[PDB]
Amino acid sequence: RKRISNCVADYSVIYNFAPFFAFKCYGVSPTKLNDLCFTNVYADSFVG
Amino acid sequence: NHNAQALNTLVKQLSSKFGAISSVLNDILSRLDPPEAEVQIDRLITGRL
Repeated sequence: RKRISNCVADYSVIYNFAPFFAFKCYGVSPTKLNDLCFTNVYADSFVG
Repeated sequence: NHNAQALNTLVKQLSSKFGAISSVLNDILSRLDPPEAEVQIDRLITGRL
């Protein structure tokens, strides 16, 4: 688990990797992400 | 008293989601794609009518 805050992200270059399995981004559509603010962002990683 | 109560209830009814992400048009417009914005706006319209 990693928490990121108090920073500005490009939100457009993170696509330079390979296409992923699925984009089930509930709520905000993952194309209108550069214009709105949030409070805090988390990132959890694991390996069905 | 009745004429004030009816108008107060009508005004207060504007803060109900009726089933949606949010009860404010601007946030829905600036947060989501048009295909889902249509559904949200339709839900709000059906709520208010």
